[PDB]
Amino acid sequence: PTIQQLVRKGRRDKIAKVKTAALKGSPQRRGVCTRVYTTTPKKPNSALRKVARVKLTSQVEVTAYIPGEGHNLQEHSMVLVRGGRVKDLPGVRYKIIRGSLDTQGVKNRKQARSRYGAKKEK
Amino acid sequence: ARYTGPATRKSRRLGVDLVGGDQSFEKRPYPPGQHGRARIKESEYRQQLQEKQKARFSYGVMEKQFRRYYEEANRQPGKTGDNLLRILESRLDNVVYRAGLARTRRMARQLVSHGHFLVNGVKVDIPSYRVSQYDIIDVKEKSLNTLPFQIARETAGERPIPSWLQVVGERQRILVHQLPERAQIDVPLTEQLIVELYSK
Amino acid sequence: GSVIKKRRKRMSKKKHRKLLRRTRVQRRKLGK
Amino acid sequence: TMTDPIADFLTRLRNANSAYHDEVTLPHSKLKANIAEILKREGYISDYRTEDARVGKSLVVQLKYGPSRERSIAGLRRVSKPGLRVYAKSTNLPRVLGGLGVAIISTSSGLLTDRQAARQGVGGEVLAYVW
Amino acid sequence: NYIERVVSINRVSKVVKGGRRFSFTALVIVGDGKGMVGVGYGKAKEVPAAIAKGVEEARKNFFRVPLIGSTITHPVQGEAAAGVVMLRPASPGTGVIAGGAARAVLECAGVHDILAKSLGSDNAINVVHATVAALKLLQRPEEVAARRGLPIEDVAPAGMLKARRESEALAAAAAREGSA
RNA sequence: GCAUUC
RNA sequence: UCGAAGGUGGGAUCGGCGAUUGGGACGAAGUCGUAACAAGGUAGCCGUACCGGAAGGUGCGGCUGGAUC
RNA sequence: AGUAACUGACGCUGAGGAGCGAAAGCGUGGGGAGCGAACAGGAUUAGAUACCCUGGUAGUCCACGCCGUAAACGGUGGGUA
RNA sequence: GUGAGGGAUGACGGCCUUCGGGUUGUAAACCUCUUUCAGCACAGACGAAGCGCAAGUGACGGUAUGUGCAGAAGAAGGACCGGCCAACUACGUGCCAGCAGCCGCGGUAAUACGUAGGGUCCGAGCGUUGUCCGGAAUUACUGGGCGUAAAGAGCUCGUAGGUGGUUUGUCGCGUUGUUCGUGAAAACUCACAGCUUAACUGUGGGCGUGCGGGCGAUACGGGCAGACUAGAGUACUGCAG
RNA sequence: AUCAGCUUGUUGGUGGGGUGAUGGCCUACCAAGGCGACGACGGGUAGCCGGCCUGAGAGGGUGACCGGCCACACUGGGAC
Ligand SMILES: [Mg+2]
Ligand SMILES: [Mg+2]
Ligand SMILES: [Mg+2]
Ligand SMILES: [Mg+2]
Ligand SMILES: [Mg+2]
Ligand SMILES: [Mg+2]
Ligand SMILES: [Mg+2]
Ligand SMILES: [Mg+2]
Ligand SMILES: [Mg+2]
Ligand SMILES: [Mg+2]
Ligand SMILES: [Mg+2]
Ligand SMILES: [Mg+2]
Ligand SMILES: [Mg+2]
Ligand SMILES: [Mg+2]
Ligand SMILES: [Mg+2]
Ligand SMILES: [Mg+2]
Ligand SMILES: [Mg+2]
Ligand SMILES: [Mg+2]
Ligand SMILES: [Mg+2]
Ligand SMILES: [Mg+2]
Ligand SMILES: [Mg+2]
Ligand SMILES: [Mg+2]
Ligand SMILES: [Mg+2]
Ligand SMILES: [Mg+2]
Ligand SMILES: [Mg+2]
Ligand SMILES: [Mg+2]
Ligand SMILES: [Mg+2]
Ligand SMILES: [Mg+2]
Ligand SMILES: [Mg+2]
Ligand SMILES: [Mg+2]
Ligand SMILES: [Mg+2]
Ligand SMILES: [Mg+2]
Ligand SMILES: [Mg+2]
Ligand SMILES: [Mg+2]
Ligand SMILES: [Mg+2]
Ligand SMILES: [Mg+2]
Repeated sequence: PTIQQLVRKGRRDKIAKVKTAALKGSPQRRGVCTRVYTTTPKKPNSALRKVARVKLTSQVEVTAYIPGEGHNLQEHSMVLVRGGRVKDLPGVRYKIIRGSLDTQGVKNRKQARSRYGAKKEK
Repeated sequence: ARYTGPATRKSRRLGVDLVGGDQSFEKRPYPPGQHGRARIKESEYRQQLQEKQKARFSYGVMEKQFRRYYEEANRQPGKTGDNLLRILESRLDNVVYRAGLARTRRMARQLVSHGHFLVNGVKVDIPSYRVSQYDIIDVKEKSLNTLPFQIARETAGERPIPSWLQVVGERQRILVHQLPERAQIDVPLTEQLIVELYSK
Repeated sequence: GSVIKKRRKRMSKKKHRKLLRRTRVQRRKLGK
Repeated sequence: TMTDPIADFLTRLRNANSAYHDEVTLPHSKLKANIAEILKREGYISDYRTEDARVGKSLVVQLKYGPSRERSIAGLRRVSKPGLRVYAKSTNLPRVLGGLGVAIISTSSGLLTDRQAARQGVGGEVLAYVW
Repeated sequence: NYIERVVSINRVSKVVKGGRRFSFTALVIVGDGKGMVGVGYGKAKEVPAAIAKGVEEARKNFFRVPLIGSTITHPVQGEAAAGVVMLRPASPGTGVIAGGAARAVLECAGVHDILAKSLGSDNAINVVHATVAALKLLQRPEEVAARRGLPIEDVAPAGMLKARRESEALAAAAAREGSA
């Protein structure tokens, strides 16, 4: 565009879609889970994926993935939710932190331990 | 912190002498581990990275402190590679090694850290202390007769002493007439790759 | 360009016009 | 309509230089004359003269091509232009091809090149780049 | 001694009734590090034969880079096949600040200090071509002086004359040490 | 003339 | 006299829920056709109008981003 | 286009705005040969709300309004060198 | 800081294997050497040309810091290892359990899953999530586009606005030079000094792009007063549709 | 602008009042003005700055500490 046009209207930057809106600008949000249930991934992949439906202190209902090989969680469990996109799942945007609040660290972990809330063996 | 693990495996990975007296390197000049023989795909990043590793694991400087050295060198008016090398050369543990009172840069660090040297009459136990023009470095009385230092007195000759350094006395007194220019510095490294690494 | 691009728009428009046909009287009664 | 006679002058020069024309005819203006004078002194053109036409004067610029037909002008750019006019302080004068080209700066002292302007410590309007 | 960089290996394929007939292409840059560089594109049924054909085509297309010192003369912008490369001269010590494809051209050209940015297509083949186009737009101050009819002190910046002088001194130094 | 699907 | 809070009144405006209802997106191996891509078996598409379970059909004007000659 | 008789930069473009704007469609009043959405039959087909055939109403035409869309295409804004 | 020097054809044990061995690895064991920082003793501040001049007065504080003693003595973890992107093999489940930032890895031979050995990058930290800038020339002033990729209004006329041919004089508004005032300190940056070094701190320049006042220039833009006919319009004589 | 008109102490004048001081600051009368696509009047959000973070720069984001202004002090009003 001509300079006159720029002077008249200007440049308008692309608006940024606010990601991870349900955290309300927090790094993590505490939540109580209503359902725990397995879910199917998108067509090329096939698995039973452990997922919880979590009511956050932000007053938003969210679906959260449960990372790790084995979980303790059931209804009314208190979990800490962080951001985390699981490509396979269609609507899932948040992951539950292992090792925080009611969620136990996954048993027999020896590598990547800090990401799964397992203490070092003595 | 310091790196206190095996010293040979570092020179072996980098393919160059760091201590320079190491028989186990010349016996096995290939990288360490099970796969140390195997063919490694070439990449410009690995070359740049390994020149940086040669610098910092020669002088014994952690990555945090080394990156501060880079920024100062780049800020300084000279060419960045020369400034970086002569800054690391200004380190007191390095000056002690270049003077000959130590066998290895590791030994030089321990001596300086344990409190055996004085600079312009004041005790300094900071290995990263950067000497300046006309600094005088001396040995405290207690450590002069100290058995490894006695060894150091009569073991003169291991390496040559650079022109900017000078040992003038049997007291093992070190004088610094100036900071070393790139020509004066003699190090098995291509400094231009480290400048490029930090420009990434 | 490819007629594919036109065909996508065609369908959306056609379905909208058909929706407007079916709801014409409803839209009048609910707009009053 | 005609809106920038100097841009027209530069493009007539550029197009003839591409076509390897020996001469360029222009409608005369005193500002075009002074620019042509600078181009002669800096060695980008061979010569220029003022002729008469039916209604006004004409500028004739003779282009300079070296042995083996090699263009003496590599590039010609209109910098200040109507509306978006460009002015430079004497300390911010533009460099053209790292200094191997010329910037033509209009000054209260007259038309000058970036070199002259910087020596005299004067700024002005940046008319064109030549390299 | 010739420095040879293989920039890209691309596995291409024709189709036939029996299936896909695969081939390999290699973009190879060859230079001496003294301001000669050539670019060769080789294609064959196997990777080593493709590289070998690339080397030969590069040597056929050697050209000379105007180098004031260990740096290019002046900033330049080369455009080719949607590829746009900006080259800017740098002070000594800066290093080759360039992207992958442009780095291979400039390292084999022996440029030690340069700033290079790619601003168009990211296709390695066309980035290399754009980089060559930029290097061909570089002009020597001697050639500017002659084409203008002016002396050298009149067409060039004093600081570029200075850097010229010192670089000539180092060439003389290497000639003294080498002939001694 | 007619000839849908995988 | 001015005057906070309070009372009364008719509107503005921003949302939440709502029997019922509209379309949209996605989902595994469901049902019905086969409209488009080859002249896709009636060249396709654009605007508009009427019609038909559905794709879509037909009229009028337009386009080639239409094959064969 | 020719002639330069005349004026003496009066030029260019134009946010908004105004006007014009194929065909279909809409309102009122005329007209209606041919053609022809819808609508009937016939044929084809598994079906045939189609293509093909026989008919056929709005419309196509006129007067005065409205509507303001088209692959309204050179898929290419206007002025000047 | 968690140690340093020496130390073999190279132990045990662990893990691969072409059963040759090869890795861990000079690593370890061992043999000497120095006790920084922690520990146990004994000295012990500056901050106070202060305050009261009555002669006493330091919260921090018996702290910081000196001088002795004992002995390697008390002191390493985290992530990653398909490509980007540095670092590969074996075993265990075989589209499962699971991984993942993107592309994508798991279907009884996986360098991508889990574990182990080995390796790499960082280190009293290492990773993850959230947030902003960068890469992104991907709102493009510097620095992009609109025949077919997203993009020329269906076509005109014209309002505000934007823009302006040749030439003389003048103003000095834009522009440009110079000087003065101001642009607090801190920050930033250059130098130099003080803390054992550094972080940090202090001193002196610069920076503070700006704005205001005085004075200078008049090429270019603009204002003002003129001139000109090549643009634009009119007249006259022909002409095609 | 998916916010186009808003304003009647409102715009201006004179005589009084008021204040430390100028002024519709207040008041009586008189004139019919004033502000708006160089976005008036609305709606949403927000203390501002020296600076900070990022960036080749231009720019983008931001205003914790430290330093300067402003605003408020359970909520609303008032004066002494
Ligand atoms: Mg540290
Ligand atoms: Mg691109
Ligand atoms: Mg079927
Ligand atoms: Mg409902
Ligand atoms: Mg079909
Ligand atoms: Mg068809
Ligand atoms: Mg058919
Ligand atoms: Mg078709
Ligand atoms: Mg029909
Ligand atoms: Mg038709
Ligand atoms: Mg107009
Ligand atoms: Mg318009
Ligand atoms: Mg009609
Ligand atoms: Mg009707
Ligand atoms: Mg009618
Ligand atoms: Mg009628
Ligand atoms: Mg019919
Ligand atoms: Mg009309
Ligand atoms: Mg349209
Ligand atoms: Mg048409
Ligand atoms: Mg169009
Ligand atoms: Mg045009
Ligand atoms: Mg790698
Ligand atoms: Mg940007
Ligand atoms: Mg981003
Ligand atoms: Mg683009
Ligand atoms: Mg265009
Ligand atoms: Mg398009
Ligand atoms: Mg058009
Ligand atoms: Mg106008
Ligand atoms: Mg003009
Ligand atoms: Mg004007
Ligand atoms: Mg300041
Ligand atoms: Mg009064
Ligand atoms: Mg607030
Ligand atoms: Mg940038």
